[PDB]
Amino acid sequence: MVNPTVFFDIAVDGEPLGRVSFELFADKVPKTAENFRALSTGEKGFGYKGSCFHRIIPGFMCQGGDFTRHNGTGGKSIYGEKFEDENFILKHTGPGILSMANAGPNTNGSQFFICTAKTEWLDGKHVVFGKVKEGMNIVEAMERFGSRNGKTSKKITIADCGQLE
Repeated sequence: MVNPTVFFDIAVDGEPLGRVSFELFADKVPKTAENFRALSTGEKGFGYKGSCFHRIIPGFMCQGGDFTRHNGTGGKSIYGEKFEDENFILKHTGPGILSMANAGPNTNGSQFFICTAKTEWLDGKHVVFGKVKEGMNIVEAMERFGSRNGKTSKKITIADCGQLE
C-alpha cells in the first residue's frame, strides 16, 4: 500500500495554466488521503473537479474545495459531513505541503490549502495530508493571481483532475 498520486490541469478563468500533481499521505492519514483521492478523481460524482481555489494568499497558502458553497465553507467527506482529524504527524514544514481546511477540531471534510510557505502557525490546527509532487512553479503562478485578501485577481480552477497512481 503506497501513497496515491493525483493530477490537476489548472485553469485560470478557463485558460490552461498547466498540469500540477500532488502526493496524498495515505501511509499516515489513510482517511484523509482516500477521502481526498475520490474527490480529486471525481469518482463520487462531485469533488475537486472544477471546484476552484477561493483564498489565495501569496507566500501563505492556496485554499480551495468550495464545491457546495463559495466562501471557504464548501465540502464534506466521501463518508459524510466532516470527519475527525486523523493525526498531526505530518507538519506544515514548508511550501508545497498540503493540509485540510476545517472549522476547528474534527470538522475537516473537503477543503484543503496548498501551503505556499512553512505554515507552522497552522501546526496543531490542520491535517497535513499531502504535498505538491509537481507543478510547484504553477502554484507559484497561481499566487501571482491571488492577492492576500484571498479573493483572487483571477478565477483559479481545475479544468480536469484524476490519479497518477
